[PDB]
Amino acid sequence: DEEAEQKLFSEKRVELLKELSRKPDIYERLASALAPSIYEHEDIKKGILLQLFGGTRKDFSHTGRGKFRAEINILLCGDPGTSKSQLLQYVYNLVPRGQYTSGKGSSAVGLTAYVMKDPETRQLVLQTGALVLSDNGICCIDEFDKMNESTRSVLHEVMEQQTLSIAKAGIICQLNARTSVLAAANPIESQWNPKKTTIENIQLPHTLLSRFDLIFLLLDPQDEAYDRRLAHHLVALYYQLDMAVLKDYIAYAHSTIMPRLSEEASQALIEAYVDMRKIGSSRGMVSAYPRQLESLIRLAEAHAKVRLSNKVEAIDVEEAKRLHREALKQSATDPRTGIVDI
DNA sequence: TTTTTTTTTTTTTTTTTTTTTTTTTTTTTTTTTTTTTTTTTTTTTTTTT
Ligand SMILES: Nc1ncnc2c1ncn2[C@@H]1O[C@H](COP(=O)(O)OP(=O)(O)OP(=O)(O)O)[C@@H](O)[C@H]1O
Ligand SMILES: [Mg+2]
Repeated sequence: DEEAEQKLFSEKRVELLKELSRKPDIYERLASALAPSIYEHEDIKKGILLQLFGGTRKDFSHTGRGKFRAEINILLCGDPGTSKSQLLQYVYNLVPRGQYTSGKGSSAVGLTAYVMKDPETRQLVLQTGALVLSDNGICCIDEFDKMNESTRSVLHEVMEQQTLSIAKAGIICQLNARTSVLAAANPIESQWNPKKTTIENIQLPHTLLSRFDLIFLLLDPQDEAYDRRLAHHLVALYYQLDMAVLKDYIAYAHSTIMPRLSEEASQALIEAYVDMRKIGSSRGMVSAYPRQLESLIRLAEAHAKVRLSNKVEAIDVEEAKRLHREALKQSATDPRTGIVDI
């Protein structure tokens, strides 16, 4: 409601925001402004920034196609203690219209909708669940893996078609569920073991993994230098970019910027999809489907929107590719087996 | 012994019927009683030779 309000920014504010957008590293600054208390998960924070910006809403209505999902769905898969729940908590406490779900505490009808009897009118009324209450926001699903397939099938239609068709006893409709999904999950065996391939170790239905457009592998390097740096950050946390500018920057980008693909961006996307499909066709890697091309499109549009660009260019597609590869650690992945360490 | 579908099964109600309980409610005649008449049976002041 605020972002749609025409006089939300003074001219001074708009000029300051545009001056920020001209900075070479506005992307990194805005990403680093997120979850400032979390130590160097720069790629996860960039992905979450892109999720907060989101892709370009499109009207495919005259194409027979249906509704295209402009939302970015991120999955954080990693061994415990790596601060996934802290990131989900930060996004939960930062966005309007968000929901937090964890594990077995949610059901399928508790995420979609159900009938209760309003105890002020003595009338049965329909109540929405977590996935509809975040219809234009982010639903944070924690312990994604410790969550039974009954309720995780509900996510398929939400993540593909942004709608929630319910055909119950009397009530038939299509609730809107245009949510972004930020999911955090543990590997099978709750700890990444290096003897198993990525697919064997994430252990999610392979159709469901294609719905996420970033899978960040939050793996622990047995690295002593990182141990020391993280230890200093955490201990320093026991004794001692603005937000308002970030807030207004994102609001301005949502209001005014509608990135459109340029011809050379189009070509970059074609090449990127073909290459990524060659790469992911290996043994136990997360494969690429035509849905990952749209993942790239969404990420590129979001990145162009970070620049206040209004035009998607090769740099946006390049950053989409890079983010997609860094998540999943595809540089550390051989085309035969799992990964090792960075 | 990790994952997974029938099975209830306790909890929300809703229906829903059958049964017991609840809620509502002045007018109209009649009759005794008192206070009057009214015909009749006395009875108490009138007068005569
Ligand atoms: N890189 C990091 N930056 C900041 N804090 C961290 C980092 N890694 C770990 N921590 C701290 O360690 C704790 C990790 O717990 P958290 O719930 O965030 O992890 P998690 O990934 O959800 O674990 P699990 O997979 O078991 O759910 C948090 O208190 C967090 O503050
Ligand atoms: Mg957690």
